[PDB]
Amino acid sequence: MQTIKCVVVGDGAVGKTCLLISYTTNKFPSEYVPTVFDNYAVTVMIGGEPYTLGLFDTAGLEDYDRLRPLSYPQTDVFLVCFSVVSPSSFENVKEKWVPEITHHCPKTPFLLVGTQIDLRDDPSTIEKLAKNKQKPITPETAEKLARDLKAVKYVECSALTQKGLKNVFDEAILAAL
Amino acid sequence: MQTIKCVVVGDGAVGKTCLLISYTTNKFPSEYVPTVFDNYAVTVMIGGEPYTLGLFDTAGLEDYDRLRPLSYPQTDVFLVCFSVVSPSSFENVKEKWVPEITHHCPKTPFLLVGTQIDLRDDPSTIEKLAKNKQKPITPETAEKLARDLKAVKYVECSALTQKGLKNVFDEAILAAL
Amino acid sequence: MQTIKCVVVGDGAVGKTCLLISYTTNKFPSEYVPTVFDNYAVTVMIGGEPYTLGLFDTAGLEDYDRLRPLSYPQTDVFLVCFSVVSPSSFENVKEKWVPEITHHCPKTPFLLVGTQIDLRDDPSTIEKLAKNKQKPITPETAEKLARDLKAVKYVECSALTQKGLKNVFDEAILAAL
Amino acid sequence: MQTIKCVVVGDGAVGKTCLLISYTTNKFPSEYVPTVFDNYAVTVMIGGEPYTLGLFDTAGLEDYDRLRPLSYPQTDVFLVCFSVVSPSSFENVKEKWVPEITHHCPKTPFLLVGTQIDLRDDPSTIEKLAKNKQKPITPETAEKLARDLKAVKYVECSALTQKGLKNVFDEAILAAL
Amino acid sequence: SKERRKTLETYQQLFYLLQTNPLYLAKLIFQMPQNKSTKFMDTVIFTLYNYASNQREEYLLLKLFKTALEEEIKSKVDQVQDIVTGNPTVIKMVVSFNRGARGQNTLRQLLAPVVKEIIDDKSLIINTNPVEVYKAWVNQLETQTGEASKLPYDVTTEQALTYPEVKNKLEASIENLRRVTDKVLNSIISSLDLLPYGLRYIAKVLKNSIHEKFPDATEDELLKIVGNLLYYRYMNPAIVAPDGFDIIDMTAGGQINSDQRRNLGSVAKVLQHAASNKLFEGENEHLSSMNNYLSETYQEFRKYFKEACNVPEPEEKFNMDKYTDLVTVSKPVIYISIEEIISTHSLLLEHQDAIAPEKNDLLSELLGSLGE
Amino acid sequence: SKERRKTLETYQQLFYLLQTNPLYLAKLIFQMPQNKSTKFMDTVIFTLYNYASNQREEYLLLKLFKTALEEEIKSKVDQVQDIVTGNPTVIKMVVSFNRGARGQNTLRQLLAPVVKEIIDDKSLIINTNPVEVYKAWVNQLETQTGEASKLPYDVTTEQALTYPEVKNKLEASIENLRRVTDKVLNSIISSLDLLPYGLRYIAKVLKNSIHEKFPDATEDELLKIVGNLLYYRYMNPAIVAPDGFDIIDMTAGGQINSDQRRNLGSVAKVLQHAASNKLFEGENEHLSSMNNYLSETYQEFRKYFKEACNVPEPEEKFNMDKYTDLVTVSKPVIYISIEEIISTHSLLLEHQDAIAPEKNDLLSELLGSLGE
Ligand SMILES: Nc1nc2c(ncn2[C@@H]2O[C@H](COP(=O)(O)OP(=O)(O)OP(=O)(O)O)[C@@H](O)[C@H]2O)c(=O)[nH]1
Ligand SMILES: Nc1nc2c(ncn2[C@@H]2O[C@H](COP(=O)(O)OP(=O)(O)OP(=O)(O)O)[C@@H](O)[C@H]2O)c(=O)[nH]1
Ligand SMILES: Nc1nc2c(ncn2[C@@H]2O[C@H](COP(=O)(O)OP(=O)(O)OP(=O)(O)O)[C@@H](O)[C@H]2O)c(=O)[nH]1
Ligand SMILES: Nc1nc2c(ncn2[C@@H]2O[C@H](COP(=O)(O)OP(=O)(O)OP(=O)(O)O)[C@@H](O)[C@H]2O)c(=O)[nH]1
Ligand SMILES: [Mg+2]
Ligand SMILES: [Mg+2]
Ligand SMILES: [Mg+2]
Ligand SMILES: [Mg+2]
Repeated sequence: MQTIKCVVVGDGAVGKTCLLISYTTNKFPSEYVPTVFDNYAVTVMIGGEPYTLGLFDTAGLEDYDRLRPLSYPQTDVFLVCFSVVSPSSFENVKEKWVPEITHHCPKTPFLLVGTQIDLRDDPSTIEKLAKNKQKPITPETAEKLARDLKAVKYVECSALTQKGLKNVFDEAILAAL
Repeated sequence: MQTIKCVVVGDGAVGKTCLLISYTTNKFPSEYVPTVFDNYAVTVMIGGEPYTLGLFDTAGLEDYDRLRPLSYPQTDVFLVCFSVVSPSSFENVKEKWVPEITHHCPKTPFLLVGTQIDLRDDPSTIEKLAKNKQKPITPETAEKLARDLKAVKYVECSALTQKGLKNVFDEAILAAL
Repeated sequence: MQTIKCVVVGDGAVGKTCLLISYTTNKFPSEYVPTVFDNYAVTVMIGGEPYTLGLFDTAGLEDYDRLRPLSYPQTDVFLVCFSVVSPSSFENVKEKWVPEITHHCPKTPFLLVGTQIDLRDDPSTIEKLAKNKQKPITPETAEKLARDLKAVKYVECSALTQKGLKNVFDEAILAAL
Repeated sequence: MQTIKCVVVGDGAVGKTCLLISYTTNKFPSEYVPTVFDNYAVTVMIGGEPYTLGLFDTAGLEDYDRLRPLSYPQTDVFLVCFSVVSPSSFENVKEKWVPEITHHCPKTPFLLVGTQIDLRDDPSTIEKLAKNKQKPITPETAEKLARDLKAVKYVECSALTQKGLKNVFDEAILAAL
Repeated sequence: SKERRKTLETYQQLFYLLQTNPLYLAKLIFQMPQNKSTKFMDTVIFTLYNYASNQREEYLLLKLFKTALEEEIKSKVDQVQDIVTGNPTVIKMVVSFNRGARGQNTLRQLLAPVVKEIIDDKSLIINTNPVEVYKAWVNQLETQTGEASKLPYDVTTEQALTYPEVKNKLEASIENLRRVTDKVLNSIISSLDLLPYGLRYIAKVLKNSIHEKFPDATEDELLKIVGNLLYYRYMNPAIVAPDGFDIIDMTAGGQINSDQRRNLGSVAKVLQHAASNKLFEGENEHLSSMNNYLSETYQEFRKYFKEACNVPEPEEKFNMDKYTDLVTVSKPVIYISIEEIISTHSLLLEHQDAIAPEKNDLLSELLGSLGE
Repeated sequence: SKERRKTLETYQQLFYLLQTNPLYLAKLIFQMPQNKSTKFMDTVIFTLYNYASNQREEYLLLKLFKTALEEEIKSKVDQVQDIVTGNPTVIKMVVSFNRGARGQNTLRQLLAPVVKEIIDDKSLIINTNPVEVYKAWVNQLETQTGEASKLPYDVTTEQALTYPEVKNKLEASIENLRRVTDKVLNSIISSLDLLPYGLRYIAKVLKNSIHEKFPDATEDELLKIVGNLLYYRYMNPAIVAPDGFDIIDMTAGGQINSDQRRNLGSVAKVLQHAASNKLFEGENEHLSSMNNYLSETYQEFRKYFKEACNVPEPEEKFNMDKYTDLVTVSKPVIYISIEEIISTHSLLLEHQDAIAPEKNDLLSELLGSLGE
């Protein structure tokens, strides 16, 4: 039974664990705890074949930088995540994440993934961003970054509502071929 | 006339250079000298047609990764190699090689190539693989990997006995055609 | 019973743990283990009074940057250490250590402490330093840095031979009054 | 004539301001208003000699540490104060104050000054310190700290009943002489 | 390992709580004796910045802050003014967390301009202290005059004003000060909407709590407490120490001059009085001319403070329903821990040449995987 | 679960050895199947850099390297050449550790100057491949003349040399190549004394070990093995990829051009051949003019490699007696690990209103006492 290794990396608190748990249990983590590392497994069949989709969650906090690379071997596809409602996380995609995964896995394809899209229309987050003279990252801006950084493509979702959630992993699986 | 670019890659010491020499010069290199980069030229008939096969020999060691791609531009077919009496080399086919050439040449065909098959039927060698609890790779084990990695078709040979040698490049051209 | 709190900080592997252990038990650590945190206590009487000298070992490695400051409150004197046969540790005295302790304890005095002075005449370390176009830090140079960084003064020693070892703490005590 | 620079420092809300007002204007400030920096002038006879005592009132809260030293240049005597019905304040004498003034003014003399002594002999207050398991500081407890910190001599008072107030500044001038 | 076991457990608990339950760590920090909570402040605040980076967790921090402040009020507050004299550690953490949360540029993105204006004026020298001004005059200007200082060196306050010259520098300083101060005050008063929701909300909880316990407290008294939080505690320290609270980036060179300090410090004094509705007098009589300004500034501050509390409940402010109506899961938490090694008795170490520490060599086969 | 623990426990062991016993971790790495040891190489080496920063520790690492290399030889090496074809992981670690240890600037402080020279020459374009040159000639330079490539776009080696013009570019390239190569070679050969002691020592161990097992091996064969370690494995990669092995600072801009790659790569090819005493011929006949240089260069390399092994044993190199004649002790060890939380249900917690949590008090006293 062929396996597909998918690793999720990105700034701390951007929603990496939530999207993984939401996608594999259809539930939402009841609280936040910065992860160290963890890995789940789920079976899918986009090609009549029973593949084992290995999902690897990593730490986003820099405090855990030394440990993070341990999850990178034999990775088939990377999911570089950022919060569409958190600009700083978007910038670190090119300032930290892509550089890191391309340093450890130059040949491995990755997707740029926007998370927390359900907060784009949330009053308080919009107001919060405006007080700082900012606005949610737009699909167009991210899709550009994806092209510049040579990502397979961009995709976004909401672990909360699951809007786009499945498509994210369908693509990941597609890119892992 | 008609030239086919065929690049040979794979773990160091698996025999990439020896197969290229005993094939084009029907001579088996005594001692071992790892290569940096070399080129061979041999015109062979395929389908009653004269073809000039360009053979790009490369370095297997990881410390030469930045250099290897210099041989990849505009390649017709890739010959991913491994020693049938060295599991280690076989593991790297789907671990490093197939992933690398797939990054640089997405739509380029390649074949899987077992080598040193003459040592597979050798006691003093098998007893060495036993003292480490290992078993010579088998045509079946390989052929499975070929189909899994979406190769063109597994093939094997011996640079020493030249057994199956000639057939390798024939399938290579056919794949490039 | 009046107490005196002395905290030792400095680059990893420069000799902080060894000078503390050698001074308090006249034994020498058999192996090297980066410390996380540690604190011993010893009694002395330079003024006919039985004072409790509290000695706190800290982690030199940056990984413990967030944990180390927890040893800083109520410090009477700091010992900023660097290896006289390690120029890079000497430079971090002004790039990292003095800034850190003065950020947490602006009013607390500190001495600059050179360590491993017995290696100043060790052939292999002199040679090693020469291949890198370097030489052991000289007392004069260190004394200058102490003046510029406003240290109480400079002192050096060897935890191995104990040459200067006691004077280091005698001055620390003196400075902690 | 003759002027003496006396700087009053210590934890906020201990009553540093009140003692300075009910002394120079024999009036006890109704409400509480934390100060930034103030100045008072009072000429008093000491040894049959007219002296002008300059009173520098400062901020107690830690967030005003950068500012407080502005009052330290050329001070004759420091008045470290604390509330006898607040252990918290007492702990900070040897924890913050004494250490700060000793950094900026190494060879300057200071006295320890207890305050709000009128509340010590108060039930409703002692029952509060009890519900937190605490006991009002005692003249003995204090005087010990005085000698330990190398003060000039402990003294106490009450801004409300003015009890012992006058004696404070008398010992102060005496100390500056 | 008597004393040593303690220390070990302390760090063990501390870093366990920091990673997995900072809200609870915070709670423990609040109930510790106040002097002792000081050493944990920075490290917990730092972790809360990351923890509270999403609204659901910021919501929980707000609730923690709220119940702790109310817990403090109805438990240690007996005559109002106690929430101020008592120096509750909850307020200290609320104040700090709001300084450098992650809307970050809040105080510097509000006071930097006007503060940078006071620091840059290489000529400004405000000094509301006669004796100091007096001594600063000929007592320091007779330098390029000779005769040293034939005048009475070191004089009182009442007589420093004998010299009209000295009464003039003060006159100007009083003018300067009021000009500079008004600049600051306008930056503040006009930017109420730039204040952090969280800070505003606690100011509300604060007020609504003291008032619930002390109904006999007037709008005036309440707003003076609310002003203590927002002005004297929150932003006044940034005005006096812009270098300490990072309002103005400090490029390696030199720190604030005594003149710059005295300047900024004077503005803070003026504004403190205004917010606390305290006119200058008795000993501060020479500044009485400002009492008119102080009373107008107070009326502005008062309006400001009252409006600060005008804000929704976190449940409403963040649509918490997107969270409370969810089907959650609580998978087991993995965290980074500190461990100690038992330590083999010397008796067995003296003979490790014959005995020999146990070792798992079939471990490199286990190690040879991790993540498949 | 019973599965995540076996794993969690394998991770805790990794963390423990990394901080407490890297020497043993390294050993475990040597015995793992080779493909599997790759994922621990960087992280262990990184740790060894700090661990072996002092001579006593570097001494132990050297002894670890030694016994492991001899372990490898008398156990997996049957016909010499096996220490090379077998790609022993001890050699992989020996090489990496010596690249970025503590004398850091060693290869960059030895190759950077001449490499920086070959990179900077915006006109240098070495290409020892006839068909590639041919196709590059009018088969490409005619993009500024039109009439396209009226010639056989894509020919063979032999006939690519039919065009005296193409034979000329090659001629020059061979001149350029020999010139840049000699610059590289001289930097290396004249700087044998700048090589790291540890690297020279292992080359010595390596040589004396193969010789001990294969007495019939000649000085020439032995030195080719030693040259494999010092040249093909240690520095040749830094010449070919100075950007990868940090020989030249890469300021945010652009990476090496294909032309710079082909240039550095060509030097590496000529030097490999020389170090391995292999003359150009059969298919590489067009470069045969260099065979005279190759044979002189080999003689220089051969002399270099032999001298490389000319070094004392570590016991003597570092006066290790200063650490044996000494009273030692072993204090308790603390370390950083991973741990999973059981997650149990608390009976009392729901009743803190009635029972006052004795946990909050203990935990607060504990935390409160941290330090002194
Ligand atoms: N509204 C909304 N909030 C989300 C969403 N995903 C995550 N969050 C919030 O963000 C918080 C943190 O998300 P996590 O996935 O745990 O953070 P992470 O990416 O794992 O970060 P680290 O583990 O520290 O690297 C969650 O607890 C939620 O409060 C989302 O899709 N919608
Ligand atoms: N017995 C036997 N040995 C072989 C065979 N092919 C190669 N070898 C040996 O394997 C060792 C290395 O052969 P090479 O061809 O130089 O290896 P390579 O693939 O060029 O390795 P690199 O140049 O380092 O990437 C030498 O001993 C070769 O003689 C074979 O078919 N049979
Ligand atoms: N020759 C010599 N070697 C020393 C001396 N002091 C320390 N060393 C060597 O340096 C090694 C590490 O010293 P430690 O004191 O353990 O390092 P540290 O300063 O505690 O570093 P961390 O605990 O990681 O922050 C010791 O194990 C010895 O090998 C010395 O005075 N002379
Ligand atoms: N009952 C009583 N209260 C006092 C006494 N002295 C001061 N207080 C009260 O303590 C509180 C603060 O007094 P302040 O003098 O302002 O305290 P402080 O030391 O000036 O504090 P800062 O100026 O903020 O550093 C007010 O309620 C004062 O009335 C006293 O002797 N008896
Ligand atoms: Mg995560
Ligand atoms: Mg080869
Ligand atoms: Mg240490
Ligand atoms: Mg005051």
